[PDB]
Amino acid sequence: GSVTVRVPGKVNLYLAVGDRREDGYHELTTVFHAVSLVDEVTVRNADVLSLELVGEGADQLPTDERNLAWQAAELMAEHVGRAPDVSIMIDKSIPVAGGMAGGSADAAAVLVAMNSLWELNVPRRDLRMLAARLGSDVPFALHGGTALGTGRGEELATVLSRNTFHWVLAFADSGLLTSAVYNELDRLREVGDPPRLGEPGPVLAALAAGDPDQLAPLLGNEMQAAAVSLDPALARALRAGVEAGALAGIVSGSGPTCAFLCTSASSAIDVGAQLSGAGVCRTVRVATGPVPGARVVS
Ligand SMILES: Nc1ncnc2c1ncn2[C@@H]1O[C@H](COP(=O)(O)OP(=O)(O)O)[C@@H](O)[C@H]1O
Repeated sequence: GSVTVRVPGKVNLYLAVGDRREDGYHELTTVFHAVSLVDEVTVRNADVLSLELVGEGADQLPTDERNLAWQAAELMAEHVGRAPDVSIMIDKSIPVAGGMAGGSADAAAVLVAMNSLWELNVPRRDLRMLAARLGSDVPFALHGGTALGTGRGEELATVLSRNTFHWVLAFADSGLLTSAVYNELDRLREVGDPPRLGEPGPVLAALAAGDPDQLAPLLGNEMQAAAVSLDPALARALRAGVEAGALAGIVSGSGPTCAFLCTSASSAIDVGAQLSGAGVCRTVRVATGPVPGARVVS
């Protein structure tokens, strides 16, 4: 028998980055938002641990220990004292090297799929502890929906929305090195005052009300000035999406991926068509959010 689990990629609707300290850590507060670009991960009992990926960028990815999904299987098996005697087949649609944390998504899917394949139901709290050891975006991939996160090792606070939101997401081909982005954020903070965000209250309120008009100008990312300084083309890409009809655009996380909020599914399609036509991006996709975290779909 087989289990398959669907797990979404994410965007950051809000990201505050604390001042650097030692050894060079920045505390983060973030509103993670899972969207309907998803991987499907299928796990079977097998003689030995194995991993295969298929889908658009599947060719780029390690299929051994370097793959987070491979570590997830190891950790999950070890937690219940078992050998990771499973084979894992990942059907990938979350854009690879996209900033949407697809590898973290797959890791969380493997935890859930093994839980179910082995008929164990280790408790959610144990799966979240394993997520935390795996890496900083695995917990949100298990959690999904929308959640406010407040540092690592801290829980995620669930945030419910009255309505679905409609997104156009735009991808460069090269990303940006997250270390480059932090260094430049530190620099911009030594030499000036780049955008500083208020606290996430207003963002959460707009989110709870299901109201894209209220949410749009509250979207924000303290990493965005650094990313646009390293990658001046992002600024034009952001203007272009809004010119095409989006309510707002921001860079998601460390960038360079750009998230544009639209009023509706129709409008997102129009915006996407125009941005795709304007060649400011390598790839343009539409998506909705929030969607659920890792869950069995077989
Ligand atoms: N501590 C870490 N250092 C570097 N990469 C990490 C770490 N933890 C998780 N990851 C990343 O999670 C990624 C998921 O990949 P993918 O979503 O395709 O692109 P993105 O990582 O830009 O969101 C893996 O490629 C891996 O690089």
